[PDB]
Amino acid sequence: TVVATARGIFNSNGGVLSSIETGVSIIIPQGAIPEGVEQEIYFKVCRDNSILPPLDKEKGETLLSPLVAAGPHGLKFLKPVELRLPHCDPKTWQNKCLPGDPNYLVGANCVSVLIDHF
Repeated sequence: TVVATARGIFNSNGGVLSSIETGVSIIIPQGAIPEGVEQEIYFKVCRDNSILPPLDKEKGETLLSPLVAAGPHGLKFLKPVELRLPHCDPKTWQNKCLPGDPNYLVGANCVSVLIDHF
């Protein structure tokens, strides 16, 4: 329970993989996947590590956030795909940053992480 899973195929056209049940999402910028191809991408986000529902362990699990298992371990990309996950830690904003600049913290709600090799 309390688990959010999202499985779906992508293409060079572009798309996104988001799980409202959790929040984490994955944007596929036009160019991450080759044309005339279908890249099956999925992932499961959840606060519980033991409550994780069986998806595809033997297939290959690639953890990203506190507990988020991407699709099959080993999925190259021809473009830095956008991945967003909850940080849950305000210790990456206050560090000699700009007092009048939003960049000093306007990125705590979600961690912008690019993936070019699963």
